[PDB]
Amino acid sequence: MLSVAARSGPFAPVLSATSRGVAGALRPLVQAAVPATSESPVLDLKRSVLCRESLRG
Amino acid sequence: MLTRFLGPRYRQLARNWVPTAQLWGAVGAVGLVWATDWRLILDWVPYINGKFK
Amino acid sequence: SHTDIKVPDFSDYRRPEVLDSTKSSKESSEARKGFSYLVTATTTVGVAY
Amino acid sequence: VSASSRWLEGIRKWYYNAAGFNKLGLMRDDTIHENDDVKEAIRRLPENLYDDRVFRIKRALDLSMRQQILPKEQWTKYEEDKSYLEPYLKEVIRERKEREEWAKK
Amino acid sequence: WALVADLLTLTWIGGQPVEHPYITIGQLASVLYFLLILVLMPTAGTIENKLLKW
Amino acid sequence: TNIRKSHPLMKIVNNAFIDLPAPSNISSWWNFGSLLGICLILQILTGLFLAMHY
Amino acid sequence: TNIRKSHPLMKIVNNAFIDLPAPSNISSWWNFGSLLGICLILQILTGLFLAMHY
Amino acid sequence: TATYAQALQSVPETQVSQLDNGLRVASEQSSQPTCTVGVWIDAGSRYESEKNNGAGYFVEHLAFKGTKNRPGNALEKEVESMGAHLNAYSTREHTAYYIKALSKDLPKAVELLADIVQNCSLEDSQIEKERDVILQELQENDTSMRDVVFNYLHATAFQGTPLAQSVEGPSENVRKLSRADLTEYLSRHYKAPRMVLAAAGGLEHRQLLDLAQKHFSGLSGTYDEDAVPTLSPCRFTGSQICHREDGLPLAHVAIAVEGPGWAHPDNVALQVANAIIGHYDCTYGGGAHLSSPLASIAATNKLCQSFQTFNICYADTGLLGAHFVCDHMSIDDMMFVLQGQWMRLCTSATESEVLRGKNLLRNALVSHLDGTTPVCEDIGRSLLTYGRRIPLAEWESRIAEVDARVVREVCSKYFYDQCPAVAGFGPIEQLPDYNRIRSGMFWLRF
Amino acid sequence: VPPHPQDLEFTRLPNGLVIASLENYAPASRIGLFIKAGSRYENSNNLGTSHLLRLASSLTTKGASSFKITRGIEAVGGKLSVTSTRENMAYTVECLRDDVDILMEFLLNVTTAPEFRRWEVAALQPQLRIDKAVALQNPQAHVIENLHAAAYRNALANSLYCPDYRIGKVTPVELHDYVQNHFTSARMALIGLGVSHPVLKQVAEQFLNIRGGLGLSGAKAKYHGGEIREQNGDSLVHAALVAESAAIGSAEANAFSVLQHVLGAGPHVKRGSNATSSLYQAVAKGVHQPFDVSAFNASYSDSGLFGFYTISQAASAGDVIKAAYNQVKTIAQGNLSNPDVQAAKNKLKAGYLMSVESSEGFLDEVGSQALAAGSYTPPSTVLQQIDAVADADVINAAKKFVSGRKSMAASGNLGHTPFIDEL
Amino acid sequence: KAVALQNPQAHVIENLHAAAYRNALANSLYCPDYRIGKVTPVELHDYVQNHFTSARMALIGLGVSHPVLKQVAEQFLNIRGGLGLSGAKAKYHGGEIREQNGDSLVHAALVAESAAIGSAEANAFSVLQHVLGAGPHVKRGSNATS
Ligand SMILES: CCCCCCCCCc1cc(O)c2ccccc2[n+]1[O-]
Ligand SMILES: CCCCCCCCCc1cc(O)c2ccccc2[n+]1[O-]
Repeated sequence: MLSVAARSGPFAPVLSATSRGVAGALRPLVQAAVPATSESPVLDLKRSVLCRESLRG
Repeated sequence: MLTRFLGPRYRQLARNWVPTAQLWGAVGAVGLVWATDWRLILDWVPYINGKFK
Repeated sequence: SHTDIKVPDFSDYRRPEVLDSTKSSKESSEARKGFSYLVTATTTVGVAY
Repeated sequence: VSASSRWLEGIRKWYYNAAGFNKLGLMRDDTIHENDDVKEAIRRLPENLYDDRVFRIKRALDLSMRQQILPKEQWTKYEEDKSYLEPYLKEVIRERKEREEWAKK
Repeated sequence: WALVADLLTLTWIGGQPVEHPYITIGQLASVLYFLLILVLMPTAGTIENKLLKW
Repeated sequence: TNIRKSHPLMKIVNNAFIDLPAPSNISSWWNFGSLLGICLILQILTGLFLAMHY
Repeated sequence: TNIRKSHPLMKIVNNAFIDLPAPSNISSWWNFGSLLGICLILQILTGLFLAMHY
Repeated sequence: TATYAQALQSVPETQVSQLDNGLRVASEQSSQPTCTVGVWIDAGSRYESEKNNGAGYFVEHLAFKGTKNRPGNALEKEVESMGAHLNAYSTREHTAYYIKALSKDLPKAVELLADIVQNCSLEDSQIEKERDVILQELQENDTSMRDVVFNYLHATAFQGTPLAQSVEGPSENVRKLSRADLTEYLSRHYKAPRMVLAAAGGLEHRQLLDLAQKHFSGLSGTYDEDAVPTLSPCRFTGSQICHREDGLPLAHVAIAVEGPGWAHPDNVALQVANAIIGHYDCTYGGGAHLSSPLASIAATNKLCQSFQTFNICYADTGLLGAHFVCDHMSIDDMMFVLQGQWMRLCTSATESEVLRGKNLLRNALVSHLDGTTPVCEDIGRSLLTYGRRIPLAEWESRIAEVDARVVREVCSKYFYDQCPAVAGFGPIEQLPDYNRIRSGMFWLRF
Repeated sequence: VPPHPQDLEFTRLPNGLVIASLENYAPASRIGLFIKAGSRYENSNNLGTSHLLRLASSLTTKGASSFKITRGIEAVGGKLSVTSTRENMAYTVECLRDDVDILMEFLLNVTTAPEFRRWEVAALQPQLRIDKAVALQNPQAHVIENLHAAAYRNALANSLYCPDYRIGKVTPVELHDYVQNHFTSARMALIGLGVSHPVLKQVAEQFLNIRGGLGLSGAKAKYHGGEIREQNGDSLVHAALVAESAAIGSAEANAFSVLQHVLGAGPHVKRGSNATSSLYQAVAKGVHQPFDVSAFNASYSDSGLFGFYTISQAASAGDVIKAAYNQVKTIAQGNLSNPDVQAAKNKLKAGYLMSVESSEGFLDEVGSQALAAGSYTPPSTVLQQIDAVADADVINAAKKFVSGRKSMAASGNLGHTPFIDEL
Repeated sequence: KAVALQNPQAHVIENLHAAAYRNALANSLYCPDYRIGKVTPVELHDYVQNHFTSARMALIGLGVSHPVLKQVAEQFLNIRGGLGLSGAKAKYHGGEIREQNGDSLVHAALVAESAAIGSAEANAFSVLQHVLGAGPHVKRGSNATS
């Protein structure tokens, strides 16, 4: 069950050609937009989440 | 050194812009005709024969 | 709370063709467009003469 | 190799000497007309080169100004003339043509 | 300079009557002008490149 | 700051004949540019004076 | 990018009659500005035609 | 070696089955030891009325907080204790509760789903607690400029229609909405022929049915009848909404022209055209060399921090456009370029680029149906919207048809000289005047 | 009625390269070359070289110019993406099958023929600033970055993003050296999804026989302990407290992996109380409002950190950390159930199985395994492995956390965030 | 701050302090970057009323006469309603802060808690510094007595 990173927690940066740059390991944030009032930018000096190359018809 | 413009796409480009280029000359002539009341040409138009003979 | 945002009612200025939320504006478009285009078209004709 | 090539070589060493940039300490690449391909190649030059080339042209424009020319000793000796820009210019063009070909398909 | 002189020539011919030498000599100045600007300078320039190894 | 550099008119003049950079290099063959201008206005001037009598 | 915004001439025209900001506010009494211009050129035009006969 | 074409036929046919109820139970069996089952309902917010609004959203919040049989919190306890993942989303047109779980656990997975979707204990204690939360949600939501701008586009694009409404409603309803209101929405909407049981993983389709029949038998059977209204067409308006706010450091703009709905054949073509324009983000690698003219120009001259085209589908309409973000002095240029690109595609799309877009669409299509969940969610949604489940092979077939002409044609039909729905937020002092954006929706050349 | 699947095939070349593949008859292909060139191999003299490197994946190569790599790939709707961790780098290219031949080429040119031209690299330094900026906008990034810098003195302490003082300063020669140094056969693995073993093998043997870098998966991280604190004003204090755990692969490190799930990791139900969460329940009891906490679990090749990560209002910070801490401390004390460890075990496995449902996910699992183990360990046995965790094993893991030198990183208004000292 | 922090010593001592204490002496002489543009006039107001009061004030005069200062004091410096003591009382702690830099020269300071000012012990320390050595006394010297 190696995969240091998807072993959930340590950090894993991802750069791309087509898709957007990522950062994404494990620590909460999650049970946090629940006990609410966690703001966030709306694309303040930034990028864009979910990112693309997923569609349909 | 105009060979930069010599390939498939370029062909498709000029092709797409053909009907437009055509119409723009249709506007262009009728425009000169009517602004100079072209004797030679107008006579053929059915109406617009306001020059009897 | 940006969801309290209402877009003002416009019936007061809307062309008759575009008054019903029930139906497309797709249909009325050609005509509405045609009308205002015919207007300038003729205007140029007028300016031409 | 023999008479034939040294002949063309000296035709050039002549035309070169004839061109006259040398007398203003220039180098053939210093005299190249700057266009896009050129401009980028100049960008791509390393610090030292760039720095050297600006002092060179600067000396020349200074000469050309006061209409003098450099002492004969210091003129630039043909084929002691380093063609410093060419490799870059070549690759800069090389590149453009690729997009150019890519643009036709 | 050929272009210049040819123009000095051209001016001069322009100022002489349409007879004798002047006709044909002018007809040459003419061709030369066009031949020079349209074919002589460009090729002359391409050559200078090949001479520099450019 | 200054005056010559910010006054809407002055700027124009300043960035065209006062500060504007030029080759320390150009020769006499860069005079007929301004000489043409002189000729334009001198034509315009005398030209105007001749017209109040012509 | 664009064309209208960077071409030395075009800019001029663009920043004077295309993009240039104006009060959403001004009334009819802001027409005689351009009407004066029309009058200037209409004077200039007919004025010119009258002068080739006067 | 097995070709791409060949590979498309390799995908197992999606098994669809109807309950004597109206429940359509569907599956796409595979080899995995894990799977995704859930209920897709044809409930949204376009289905709600000015005052009802926020109902489903309020219901989704209440959904996992206790059933009649599993009270207070055990639902979680059971779901969690078996390492399963319970999830739910809701849009203007669809609502979904789905469970991510170990394959062997398909039974209780389903049992759970049923209980949730049928015996929802909307206890007053909860429904009360829940409003304080949904209020907060709205407060946070207001900070996502993106989230705002898309609601506004919707808000003005659909001026007057139900579609104009947002999913959570205005604070007012979230604060006033009562259990009777909820109960009512559930009963009005949560009924068999409007809901699908979908799955994907290591399961034999037979099992699904057995379960579907076991815990979902008892909806529309003796129900339906009168008081089941259909969906009203929604009038797209073509307007603009600019919420100027120089306090924000970057501007969000989001333009669109009305597009046709889910089932329309000209979406595939619209999507290829889209792929050709593509997206961008400043963390992309390769700037100048991006294929997309927008993306490139953008990246080279820094005309934005990120853009992205899109095509939102609804019943008989949808929004079609792009959305970008950028410095206060770049909205014009950014608009200029995006607009000129659309037209270029309307007037002179070249043959080569259309292949890139078809290729981008296949890579997206295939790449997206990777993993139980997405597939399960594609089954459900597909059934709700297409009536079928359209096999990859067909989409390829559909995409293949599309060529240059097809693009410049379909594009011209939807984008040429049509009035846009404009939505702006942030420091929009420079966002072009509406006439101007409209005048950009066609060009004098052609 | 799907076809019966196939088997992954796995091959160790004598030169050290591992090759593994699977022919899922997928309409698309994924090829990833995994390299032991992660950030831990930088040193006080070239920090960030692996970042700018991660970012330079489409600069010109011999045999593929920037433009072509870009234009080339996009043309087939494919993708090229490189993803680093403190330990590996993973160049992963993806597309439809009919097209692997062209992506595999680009792939190779990038990994084995990079030119790092002066002016292309100069051109890119800025992106280190933009890149990191975009990443560090989640408090967690800095916190974990600091956590690591605090915990180690060695290699694992090096950061995923380039030190600010280094931006604009990493040289092409450094990139050159970094590649020759680490992108070699014995530190490489090549994974194929949707390709066939004879091809990968041929590609490997033809194109990936590179060797003359370093040898081991380490300088060997020296654990140390310590704590880093960032004054911020973010209203919410982010904090992580942690101790050295067990290295990846090893049995102990599954005792820990099981622990995380007892103490609690992510949520499993949209907006839940997290009933089965030892930490979250232990916190609410004493803390009344906005907070999240989760057990934290990193494991590297030759070490690992364990503990928990908390987010709370600037004044409850302490209470949240102190409650969180005691809860672990209470498992160390033996107060661990059994149906509880059982529940954990279930979440873990289901989670793992779940973790590789997808391709992009499976390829990453196989890739890392290749480098961490030189094996491919099937789910059946991973599950069989998770099963072997004894309740006592978990307790012991916790015992270890509770009793061993610690490491804290926290950022926000620290005025009520405890000190370690004070823990 | 920019102008000040251009001597490595500033940051080092600033960090030294932040490391050594958890309390008050750890606070830095220069405003935290995150605070620039964020300190409010009310904070300035409070800071003055809080600390610029008679019991925390002293008034020194060179070239003036005692009756004047006194009068100035009694007329103008009778302010009181802030806090009282010369402390929150610094808690010493220990620890260390490290800055990766690339300055070719490594600046480092290593230190332990000593004696409070005024006290006798603190002159034992003051004497020590001079045994171990402080600044140079001769332009360019070996610092023989160091
Ligand atoms: C006394 C009337 C002045 C006539 C024209 C004014 C001079 C401006 C024209 C320029 C423009 C230009 O570019 C140069 C460059 C170098 C030297 C002179 C010069 N001009 O004179
Ligand atoms: C058809 C010939 C046009 C005549 C003049 C061109 C108009 C430009 C003058 C201005 C200037 C100016 O500031 C304003 C402001 C508001 C409205 C009009 C207007 N102009 O027309």
